[PDB]
Amino acid sequence: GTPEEKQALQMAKQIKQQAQEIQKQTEELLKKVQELLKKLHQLGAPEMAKIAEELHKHAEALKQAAEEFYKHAEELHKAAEARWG
Amino acid sequence: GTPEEKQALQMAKQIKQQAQEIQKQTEELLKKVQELLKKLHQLGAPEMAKIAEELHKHAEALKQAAEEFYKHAEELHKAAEARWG
Ligand code: NI
Repeated sequence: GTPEEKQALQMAKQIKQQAQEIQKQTEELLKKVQELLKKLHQLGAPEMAKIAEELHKHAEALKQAAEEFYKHAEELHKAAEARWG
Repeated sequence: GTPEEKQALQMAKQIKQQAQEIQKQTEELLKKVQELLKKLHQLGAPEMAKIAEELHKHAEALKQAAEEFYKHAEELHKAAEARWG
């Protein structure tokens, strides 16, 4: 394999790793938002609860975007390995 | 702030902090995708370029969701401080 092909193979593997790491992080963050939401609902805090529920929708969007990225990162790694692995 | 209020405020701070950590990693990840693209365009591997460009789209989408999450998280933390901090 050429130095360059080998380089691109390794870049793809690194992107896949970082994608995995970010996805886990997004899962933990959603959990934290859920937790906070439960507490604010118990606190009779309607205006805080309202923004906490919009924040939970954003945490869902973030976890979803991370998962979508990871799917394509795996696909790119697969394709690189097929060619150059 | 009552103890439970102060707890919700700490939970918001921790959500803010993790949001900042995630945004930073999504910036890094997009840089990696950009650098791979440069390399794949160079190797004239158009199928690989096609995957990488799709991944480029997803990296921007992911970084955008992390930025939007962080904006909302900071706004919630700041309201929580207004009430309880
Ligand atoms: Ni896609």
